[PDB]
Amino acid sequence: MVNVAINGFGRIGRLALRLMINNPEFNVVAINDLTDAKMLAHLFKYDSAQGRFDGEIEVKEGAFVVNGKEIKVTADAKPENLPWGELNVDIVLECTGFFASKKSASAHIAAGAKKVVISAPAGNDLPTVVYNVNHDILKAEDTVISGASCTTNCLAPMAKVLSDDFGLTKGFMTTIHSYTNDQNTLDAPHRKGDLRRARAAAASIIPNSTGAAKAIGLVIPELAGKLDGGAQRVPTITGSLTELVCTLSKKVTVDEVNAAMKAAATESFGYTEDEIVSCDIIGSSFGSLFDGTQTKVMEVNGEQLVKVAAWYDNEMSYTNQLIRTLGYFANLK
Ligand SMILES: [Mg+2]
Repeated sequence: MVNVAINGFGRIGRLALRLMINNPEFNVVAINDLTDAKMLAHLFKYDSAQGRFDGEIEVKEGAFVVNGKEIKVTADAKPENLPWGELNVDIVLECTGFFASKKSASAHIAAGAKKVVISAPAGNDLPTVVYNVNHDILKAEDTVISGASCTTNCLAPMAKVLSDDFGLTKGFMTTIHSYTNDQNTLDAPHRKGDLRRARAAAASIIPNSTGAAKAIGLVIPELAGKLDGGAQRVPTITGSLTELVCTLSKKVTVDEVNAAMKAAATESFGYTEDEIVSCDIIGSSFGSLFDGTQTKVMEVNGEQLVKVAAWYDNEMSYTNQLIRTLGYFANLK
């Protein structure tokens, strides 16, 4: 049984607890967050995207009792002051967004935790892992790692098939992506100066920069620098689609591409030919759901261009991948 601490009870941290709370292989011992515990428990109980929490949560002084399990609730802004050694913390899920580097997140290790998984891209000086693409790179001596990004966890298994089976040479991604909380509700100044995230999120198609395709080489080294792309933020609350237009080293047909994806299906990478829409991915356990109905291959004067697409719940899909990686990493001996 792995002793887990959650730093940051935002959308990822709350869904992480939903996924772990009834899993006897995990012992969530602590949640650290600066927000009032009553507000946090209310946000855990009721969720506009994922629905109501199936069980029970009680608020105590300095703790929650969730489905009969007591979890300490702390509110310390500095990780090195957190009681991880005293709680025998095996691994921290770092979800605040404020420690997205190996150096900054290593403060959890100073506090007594043995390992850390950062729920975000966190640089290139640490292992960056998409479960069931490259978690075999992890070593027992590793300390702080990155679980990559939500979009990377959708893109990577599908790009890995295109690279392995067909020798992908280059490609552009478009993620048609649910809006996020760093977009404004109504038009207003934006904290980071982004003129597009300043706009009313639910009113428009809103272009936004991405990093997942450009950073793919940390997960799939043979694709380093071979992908680029961007996002279009649209008025859905969660649920997203990653499209990829690419060139390959081999000529292919639509059904050959789809067969290769289905052959690579795992608990992390699903395959469907159902004509689903984005709400149908909400709550999915897959990190990525390949949609064979969206595959296209075109050919002009003997050269092909290929288009493919996979669904992901940018919330729950990514968190499922984080928990797979967290469990695997903590049990590596
Ligand atoms: Mg979050």
